[PDB]
Amino acid sequence: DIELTQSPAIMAASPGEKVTITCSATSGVNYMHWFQQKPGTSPKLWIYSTSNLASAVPARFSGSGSGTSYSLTISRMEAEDAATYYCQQRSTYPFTFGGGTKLELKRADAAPTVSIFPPSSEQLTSGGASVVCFLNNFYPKDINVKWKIDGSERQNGVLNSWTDQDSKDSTYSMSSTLTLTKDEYERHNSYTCEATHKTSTSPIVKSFNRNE
Amino acid sequence: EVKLQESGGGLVQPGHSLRLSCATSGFTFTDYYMSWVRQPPGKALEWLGLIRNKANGYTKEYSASVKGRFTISRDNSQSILYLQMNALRAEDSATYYCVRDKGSYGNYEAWFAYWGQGTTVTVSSAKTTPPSVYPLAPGSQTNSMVTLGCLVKGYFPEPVTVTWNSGSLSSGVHTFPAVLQSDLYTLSSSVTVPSSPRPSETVTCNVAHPASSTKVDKKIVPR
Ligand SMILES: Cc1ncc(COP(=O)(O)O)c(CN[C@@H](C)C(=O)O)c1O
Repeated sequence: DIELTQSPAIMAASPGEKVTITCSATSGVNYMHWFQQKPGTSPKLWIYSTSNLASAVPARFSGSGSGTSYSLTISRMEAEDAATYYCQQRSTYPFTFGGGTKLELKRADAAPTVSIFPPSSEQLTSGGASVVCFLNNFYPKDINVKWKIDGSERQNGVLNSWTDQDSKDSTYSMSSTLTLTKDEYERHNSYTCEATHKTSTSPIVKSFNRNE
Repeated sequence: EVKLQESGGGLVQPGHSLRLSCATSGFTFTDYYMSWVRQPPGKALEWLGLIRNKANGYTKEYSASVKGRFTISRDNSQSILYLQMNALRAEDSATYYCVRDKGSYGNYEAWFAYWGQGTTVTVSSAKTTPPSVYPLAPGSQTNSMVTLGCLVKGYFPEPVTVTWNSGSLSSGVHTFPAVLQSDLYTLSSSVTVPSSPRPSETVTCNVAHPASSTKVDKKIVPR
């Protein structure tokens, strides 16, 4: 079991900023190998045989190290380079994979695009009722949501769901869902989705007015 | 085009048996080793083991973590790779990748370069239920970029297919990762098209549940 540690676990760099990473092992290996993983995809070979760049890998990319300590460097950050990187060894069976580093890119802040939608007919006609609310395309990730109904926010039955940095815009989105009984929702009228970001001193919100 | 295709993935009762498949093409199977790797939702990659080539007796290596429980093999008749899974635990729930390992030559520039898309495996007795799909329609047309959504609630297990206008709407699509709640998953699908496409061109949200075999299109109604 040559167990491999990569550090750091996470990191957000700015374009042109320097980057070094390590699959660091409990025992000597002959070669360090590295992969890059980008959301929804299978890994791609990145550096092989410790230092030989893989197919379609930029020369700003290099790999190195020795025995128990190996490295992956990004000379100067580039937006395309963002992904999860996994080091490791095929020295001693069993082959083992590094703990990973999740490299995100630093870009221009962007106010999240908040949207709110009332319970459709069908669901409501299905006997249900729940109010969705996307918080599209923002940066950085760190953002808190807080529903509100008739003045009181909403803790219970609130399940949120982020994504990781989009490939096409380098931003983040969140999706809080407020679910409630068909019968319940009719006991309130104004449901408001509240967004907390560094792009806004105030909690940007959205909201509708229940009607029949 | 070197192609690798894993099937077999689905839900599996705990302690039960699951056989993972993986079709191959564009290379000479028997000449190439083939590992097996897996990744659990939101985590790190885990090497499960390979199987050598013809000139190396098709000898199987494994991971101690999975030794005695998993056997790797391959039908050399029609170049496929397998993975036998026994006494499966929730912690084997993941998505499994067949990868072309080293070969009878020196293209080690290759070796571990070609992966498949991976197949997802969910270890649980837990019951299978298709989803209910509903259109997230706004209220009070404004905003040059009007955003509509798809609420995919009440299905099991993962995954589900969601794309817009029979895949025509790839741009500005926002499908979220499911949330597990009460042994149940839910996600949404947001798209930001202009007024020109909608609600004029008509926008559809085609949802699918491979498991419960649930394919449905929600006509995003203007309201
Ligand atoms: C992909 C790969 N396959 C197989 C092996 C070994 O095969 P046998 O046990 O069947 O000979 C290695 C050793 N990797 C060396 C080159 C290293 O990782 O330094 C390897 O990287």
